[PDB]
Amino acid sequence: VYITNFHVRMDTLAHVLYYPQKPLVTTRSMEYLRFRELPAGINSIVAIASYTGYNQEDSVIMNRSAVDRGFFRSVFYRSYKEQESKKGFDQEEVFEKPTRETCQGMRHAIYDKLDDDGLIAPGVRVSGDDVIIGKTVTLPTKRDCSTFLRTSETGIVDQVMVTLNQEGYKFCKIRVRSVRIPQIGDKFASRHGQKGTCGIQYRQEDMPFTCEGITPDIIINPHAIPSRMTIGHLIECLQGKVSANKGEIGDATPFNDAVNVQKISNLLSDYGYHLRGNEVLYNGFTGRKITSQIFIGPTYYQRLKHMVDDKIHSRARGPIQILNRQPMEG
Amino acid sequence: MIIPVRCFTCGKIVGNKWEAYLGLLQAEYTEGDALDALGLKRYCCRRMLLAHVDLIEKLLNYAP
Amino acid sequence: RDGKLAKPRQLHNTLWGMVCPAETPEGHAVGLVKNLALMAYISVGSQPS
Amino acid sequence: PYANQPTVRITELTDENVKFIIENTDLAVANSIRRVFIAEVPIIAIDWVQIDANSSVLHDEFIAHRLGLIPLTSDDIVDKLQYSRDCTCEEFCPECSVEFTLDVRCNEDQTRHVTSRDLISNSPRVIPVTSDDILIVKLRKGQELRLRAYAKKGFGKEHAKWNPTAGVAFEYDPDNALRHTVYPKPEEWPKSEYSELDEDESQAPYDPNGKPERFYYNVESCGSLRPETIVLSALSGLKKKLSDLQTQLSHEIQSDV
Amino acid sequence: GKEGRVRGNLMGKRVDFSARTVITPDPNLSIDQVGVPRSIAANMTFAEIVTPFNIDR
Amino acid sequence: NRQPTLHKMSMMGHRVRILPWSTFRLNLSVTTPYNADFDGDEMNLHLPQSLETRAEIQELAMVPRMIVTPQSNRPVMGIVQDTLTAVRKFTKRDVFLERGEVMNLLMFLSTWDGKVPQPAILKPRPLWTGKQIFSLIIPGHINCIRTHSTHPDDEDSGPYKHISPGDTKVVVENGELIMGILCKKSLGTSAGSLVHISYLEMGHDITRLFYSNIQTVINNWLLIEGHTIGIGDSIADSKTYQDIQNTIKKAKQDVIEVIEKAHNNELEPTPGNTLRQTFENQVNRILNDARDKTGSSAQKSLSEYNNFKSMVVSGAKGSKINISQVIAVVGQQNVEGKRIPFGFKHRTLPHFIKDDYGPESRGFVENSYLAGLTPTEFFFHAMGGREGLIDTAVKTAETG
Amino acid sequence: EITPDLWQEACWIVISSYFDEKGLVRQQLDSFDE
Amino acid sequence: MNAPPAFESFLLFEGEKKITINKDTKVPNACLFTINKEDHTLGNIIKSQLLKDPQVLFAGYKVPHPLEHKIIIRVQTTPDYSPQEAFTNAITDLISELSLLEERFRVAIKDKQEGIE
Amino acid sequence: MIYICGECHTENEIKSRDPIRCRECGYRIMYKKRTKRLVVFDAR
Ligand SMILES: [Mg+2]
Ligand SMILES: [Zn+2]
Ligand SMILES: [Zn+2]
Ligand SMILES: [Zn+2]
Repeated sequence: VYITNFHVRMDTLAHVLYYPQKPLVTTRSMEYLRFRELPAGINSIVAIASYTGYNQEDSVIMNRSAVDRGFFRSVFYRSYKEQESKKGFDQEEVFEKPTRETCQGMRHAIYDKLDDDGLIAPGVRVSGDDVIIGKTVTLPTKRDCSTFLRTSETGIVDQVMVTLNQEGYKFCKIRVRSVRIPQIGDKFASRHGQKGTCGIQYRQEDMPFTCEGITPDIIINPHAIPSRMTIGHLIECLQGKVSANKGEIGDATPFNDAVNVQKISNLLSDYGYHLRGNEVLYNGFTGRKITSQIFIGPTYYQRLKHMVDDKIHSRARGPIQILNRQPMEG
Repeated sequence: MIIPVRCFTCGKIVGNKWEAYLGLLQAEYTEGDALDALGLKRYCCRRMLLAHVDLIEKLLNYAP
Repeated sequence: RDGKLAKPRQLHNTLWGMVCPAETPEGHAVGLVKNLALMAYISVGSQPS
Repeated sequence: PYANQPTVRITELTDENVKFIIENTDLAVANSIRRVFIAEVPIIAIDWVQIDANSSVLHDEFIAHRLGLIPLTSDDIVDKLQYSRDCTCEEFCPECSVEFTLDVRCNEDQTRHVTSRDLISNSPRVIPVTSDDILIVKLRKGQELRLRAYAKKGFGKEHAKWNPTAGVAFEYDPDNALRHTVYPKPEEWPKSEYSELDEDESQAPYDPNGKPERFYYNVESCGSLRPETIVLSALSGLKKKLSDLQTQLSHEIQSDV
Repeated sequence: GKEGRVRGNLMGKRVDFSARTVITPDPNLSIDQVGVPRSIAANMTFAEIVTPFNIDR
Repeated sequence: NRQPTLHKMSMMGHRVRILPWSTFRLNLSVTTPYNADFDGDEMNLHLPQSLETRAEIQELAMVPRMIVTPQSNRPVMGIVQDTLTAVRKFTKRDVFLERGEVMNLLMFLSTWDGKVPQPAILKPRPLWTGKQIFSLIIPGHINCIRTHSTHPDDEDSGPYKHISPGDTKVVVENGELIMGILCKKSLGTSAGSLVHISYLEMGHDITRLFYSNIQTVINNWLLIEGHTIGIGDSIADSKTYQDIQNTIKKAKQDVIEVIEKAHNNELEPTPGNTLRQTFENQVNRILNDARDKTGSSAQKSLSEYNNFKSMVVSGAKGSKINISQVIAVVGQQNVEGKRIPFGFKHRTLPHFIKDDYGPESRGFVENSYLAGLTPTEFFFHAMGGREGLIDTAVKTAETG
Repeated sequence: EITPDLWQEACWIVISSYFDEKGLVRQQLDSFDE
Repeated sequence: MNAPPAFESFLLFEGEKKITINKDTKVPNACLFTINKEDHTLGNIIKSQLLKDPQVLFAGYKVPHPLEHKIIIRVQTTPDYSPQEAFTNAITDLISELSLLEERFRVAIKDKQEGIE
Repeated sequence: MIYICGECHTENEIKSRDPIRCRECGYRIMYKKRTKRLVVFDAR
C-alpha cells in the first residue's frame, strides 16, 4: 500500500495488496521511515528442499490452498483520460452515444453500455474491446470517434469523474478495477536478492507436512544458497521461528555483536525444537518419512510488479502499414 | 487492512481473535502470554496476530 | 552515461557516512546515480560578514 | 492375499478434536484416509454473491471473498442436498441451496462493526457458527451495505473454503526402530510425545524385519462438522469411490466380447 | 544508414507468426518438446492443403 | 531462441505440446545451450508456415541433432543442477532398495523391456542396488572409464588398483555400471563423457531417451531421499575455531615483524623491485599463504552428512573456496588488483592513525560470513564488490 | 553521571530526537524556503 | 481466461470413460489400466494391495503429468491368473477393509456416551 | 443523467450540454452515480 488516501487519487497504474503484514525480524532503523504503518509483504513459512523438480534454477513451488485464503492477493487500478476539444469550427467534438445510421466511421462493436452522455456508469463489467467513451466529430455529417479498451482487461468500471481542465474544456477520467490472483508466472523475491518465478501450485493434501500438520507456503531450491552466499537469509528464518514462539519481535540491527547464532539456537531448544531449525517432514503423496531433515521456518517475502498477464502477446497475419506494407501493431 | 478470517497455513479460524488480543495487551499481558491465553500453539497461527498491521482504522478518517 | 572510464564510477573512501555504499542501479548507469545516507545533511548557506 | 483387521482406539474426544490410534493396517491405507479428511468431505459454503449497495471502504470483490470463508453449520442436512449441477431445477431452488441476506446501515457517529450476526438465512438448519463473531467490515456514519447470497455444497478439491478441518496431525513409529529417517547426531533431537524410550536413550535398536503399524491421528475441526462425523463421513466417502469404480470396471471386461 | 531504407528495412524487419512470454521449468517433458498455452495456440495457424486422404478430418 | 543469439545453439527446433496455464514450459538440460534461467526471462518462437521449411527444420536443426558442438567437439547438454547431486548419492556403494520402490522406479523407464533383474542380495531378503538399477538406463552396449572428483592420485601406485576402497574409477563395461560414483566428470559436458560416447556410438535418437530417463527416474527417487541446506551445515566444532584463531594470530604477528624491520632500513630490494614493491610482495605472501591453511583446516573438519560438501563434490553448484569463506575467513579485499588505497591523506578511514600498514587497516577481513563483519570490513567488501560489478557491465557491449 | 554499558539504549534515544525534528526530506524543503 | 475451471479435475466429460484396458504385448500376462479423472489418493491405495497377493509379479502406478488428471497402472501375474482377476479381487478387499473399520470406529465413539472413566 | 457533487454529495440531474456545477455548493468536480443493472460475483 503506497499511500493511505489511495481512494481519491486517480493515478495510472496503481497496485495494492490485500493483507500487508509487518516483519517479524526488524531493524531498529525502520521505526523512523514508517515501515510498520505502510508495509509491503507477508510473512510466509518457507522450506528449503528439493521436492519434485519444479523449483529448480530459481523457481518456487507454492501452496495452492493458501492462495485460496487470501495469500498475496492484490488489486490493480488504471485510469484513462479524454478531453473534448474544438480544434476547428466544424471539427468540434462532443460526448454522445453514436447511432449507426447517422455516424459513419464506427466499427460494428456494441454501443449499448454507453449512456446518453456517452460515458459508462460505474459498476458494469467492461471486457476487452468494449467502447467506454463515445465521442463524435461533426463532418464539414457526423463522423464518430471513440475510445476502446486494450485487449484482455476484464475489469470493472470503478468510478467516473467529470470536470473542467486547466482551461474551459470539459474532460472526464475513468478508473478500471481488476483483481490479480497469484499464478504460475508471477515473480516473488525475498529480502536478500533472491528473485524467482512460480513453477507450480500444489494443494494442501500434497505438500509435505510436519508431525503436527504445518505445511509450507513456499518451497525453494537449496542450490540457490551455496553459490551466492546469502547467509543472512538463513538466520532470519531461524530468528523468526523464535519470535513466533516467544511472542516478541526480533532485532536484526547490523552491527549488534549481542546476537550470535549460539544465542539464538540455545533460545530455540527451550521450546522443544531442534536447535538448528531442522524438522522431520513426511511425504505428502505416500505418507512415508523423508530420509533427510528439512530446514523450515518463517520468512518475509514480497510480490514484485512483473506479472505474466502483461507480457504475453502473439501475432498471426495482423494489420500492416500503408506506405511500406510492413507488419504494424494495433 | 483487516484481520484475515483464516490462517494461511493451518486453516484455523483467526478472524474472531483480534479484539480479544488487544484487550489482553491492554491490561498487563506480554505478547507471549496473550497468545497462549487464546489457544494459539503452532507458530504458524501466532505469526497471524503477532505481525498484523490494522490499516482499516485509518481509512475510517476520511468522510464518505 | 556510457563512458568506460572507471574512476568516476568506483567507490571512493570519502563516501563514508554520506552516500550509501550498497545502493546503486545496474546496467549502463552503475555508480552514476547515488543515494545519500540516513543522517547526511546538506548545508544551505550564509553570509561571511 | 486378503485384507486386514484394523482396530481403532480413541484417546480424547472434545467438540473440536479427536485423538485416536489405528493398529494393524498398511501405511498406504492410513495415508489415503489422511487426504480424505481434507479434500473429499462435503460441506456447505457461500458461492454466489450479488451486491445492491456498497459504500464502504472495501471494494465489492473484497467483501464477496470474506463471505465465502465464513463456516456454516453443515451438521445433518448435507446428505439431503443435491449438487447444483445434478439437480433438475433451474439455477437455484431450496433443494440445492440456502439463501442468505445482509443489510446494514450506520447512522450514529460511533463506528459500527458488521459481524457475522447479520447473515440472516431462511433455513434454520444452516447458520454461521454462532449459538465470538467474525468481523466482515467496519462502517462510518453515512455508509451502508446490502446483498444476497446462496450457499451451495462441495468439497475441498474445488476450493479451500470447502474443507472442514484445521491442521490434521499424523505420525507413526515415534522411535527410529525402522530407520526410515537417519539422524546425523541422534542426541540433539527432542523425544516424541508418544515415545516409550528411557530418559537417557535416543533411538530404539534397529530391527530389519519390521513394518509400520499403529498410526496416530489428531483431527481438529473448524466448526462446521463435529470432529467425530468428519471421520465417519470420510470412511463412508472413500468406500463409495472404490465401490463405484468397480462398477465401471466390470462393465468394461464384460463388454470385452 | 541504420533506420534509413538500406540498413533498417532490407535485412532486419519485424515478422508475423511469432509469440513471446515467460519460461518456467518442467521436468516431465522430453528434451525436444516445448509447452505452449492455449491462448497462443488458438491464434497462430498453419495452412494445410486438402487431399482425399484428409478430407473428412 | 533467446534474447541474444551468440552461437547456432541459441536457435533450435522444438516440438509443440499444449498445457493449461500461460507460460512456455521447457526441460532443464536444454537451459545450458540457451544460457537461460527462470527468474523473469523471456523467449520467442516462430512457426514455419510452409512444408519445405518444416522438413528442413526437422532434418537440420532439431535439438537432439545438436548435442555435440563443432566449436570444441564436446557435448553442450549435460545433467544439471538438481539431478546431478542426486545421481551422485544414488550410485554410492551402499544404497539398497526394497521391492516396492524398485517397481515404482521401473514404472518411469520409457525403454524398459519388461523384465525385473535378479537382486544383488537374495537372502535374508531381496534388495536391489543403485548401480543395478542405473545399469538399465544406459543404452546399448557402450564402454567407458573415468574417475570421480575425489580420486586419490596415489591409488594407481599401490595395490587395490582395481578394487578402489573409496569406490572410484568408474567402469562401464558392456553397458552396465560395474563400479564407481557418477559426477560432473562422467555425466556433464566434457569430452569423453558418458553422453559423448553414447552419442558417438548409438546415434542421436537414443541419447534423447537417455537424458529423459535419467531425469525422471532420479527425480522420483529424490522425493524419497530428500535434500536440503541449513545452518547446521554452516558451522564447525570447538576444536577447529581454536586452530583458525591461532593461525590468524600468528600471521598477524609475522606481518608486524616485517613492518617493524622495514622501519629501520633493514630490507634489501630484489632485482627489478622497488622497496615498496618488495615490502608489499612479502606481506602479500604472508597474508595469502595464511588463509589457505585456514581453508584446509575448515575442509578437513567437514562431515559426510554435510550439505555443502554434497553440492561441491558432485559438481552441481559451488566451489571449495565458498566453504572456507563461509566457515573460516573471508580473506583480503583489493581494488584495481592492489591493496586498498589511501583514499584520505595517508589514511584509509578516519578511524586509523596515519601511515598504518597493518593487515586489518588495509582490507584484510578476518571474520566469516557466519560470524558477521565489522563496519570497516563491510566498507572494503563493498568496494571490492563494486569493481567486480562494473566489469561485467562493460564486457557485454564490448564483446557483442 | 557517566553512561557505562547502558549505551545500546542510549544511542537510539538521541537518534530518535534527530528524526522527530528534522525528518527525511528536510533536504528539499530548506533550499526552497531560501 | 487461460486458466481451467476447478471442476475439470474430478468431473468427467461427456465422451470420456473412466477406465480403459489395454494389453501389453512385450511380455505375457501383462495389462495396463488407465483410470481417468483420478490422482494419488486412489492410485496408491490399489498398488499396496496388489503386492500383498502372492500371485502378482509386478505392480506400479504413475501420474504422467501433474497438470493433467489421469493415472496409469500396470500389472503382471503368473500364467494361471488374469490381470483383470487380480485387479477386481484387490478392490473387493479394500471395501471389506473400510466397512469393517467403520463399524469398529462407530463403536469406539459410543463406547464413551457418558464415559468409561 | 444524475451526478453527485464532490464536496456536499447532493445529487443533481445535469442535462446534456450544460455547465458542470453543483447547487448549494458551487463546485466543479462531479462523480457519476453507480449503475442499476446488477452483476453477480463468486466467493471463489
Ligand atoms: Mg535470468
Ligand atoms: Zn495455522
Ligand atoms: Zn435449485
Ligand atoms: Zn456541491
